[PDB]
Amino acid sequence: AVDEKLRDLYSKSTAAMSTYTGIFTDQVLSVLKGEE
Repeated sequence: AVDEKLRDLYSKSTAAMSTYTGIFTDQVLSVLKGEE
């Protein structure tokens, strides 16, 4: 088992959580019921 540290930088945000892969949240995700 090699999980001591293995760099924490690459292991903390790149996970792609909070649906934050590129940059789309709120607003862009709330305009479908504006007239459709």
